[PDB]
Amino acid sequence: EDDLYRQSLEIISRYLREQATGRRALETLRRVGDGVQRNHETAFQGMLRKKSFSRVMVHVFKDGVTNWGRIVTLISFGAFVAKHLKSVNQESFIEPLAETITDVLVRTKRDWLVKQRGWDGFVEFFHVQ
Amino acid sequence: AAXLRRIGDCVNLRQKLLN
Ligand SMILES: *Cc1ccc(-c2ccc(C*)cc2)cc1
Repeated sequence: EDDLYRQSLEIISRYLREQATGRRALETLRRVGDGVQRNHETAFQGMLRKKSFSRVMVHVFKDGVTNWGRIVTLISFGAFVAKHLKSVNQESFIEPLAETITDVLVRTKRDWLVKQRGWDGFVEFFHVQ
Repeated sequence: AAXLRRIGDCVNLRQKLLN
């Protein structure tokens, strides 16, 4: 019944699973997420060595600012974490991870997402390549 | 959290520059 949640979980799960081991939002996410991971690999390595992933997600947003860059960066860091779990043979944490990321995003930022027209806003914001 | 926030705003700013 939460169709926004359902749709966010499918994109984020599929991205995390694919990286590790709607169609238009996925193509946007994989492209922008690859730039983010490639360009911030050392920061992401540093961060990985440290679900309080949840507290950190929310703390990103504490200054009262929400934007697609912060969102896509969080999801990208989730894919980075997912690829590590695959490397380390702990794929069973990948789905709880995607669930956690979706929960935190939809739970805390549902009003903002609605206002930005959901994943349609995401695709439009990143359209210029 | 500071790191993800600043990276996220750098990505956002780049895309608004592109847009
Ligand atoms: C830990 C950390 C701080 C700042 C950056 C950063 C800010 C802004 C831009 C455009 C790139 C990188 C990354 C990591």
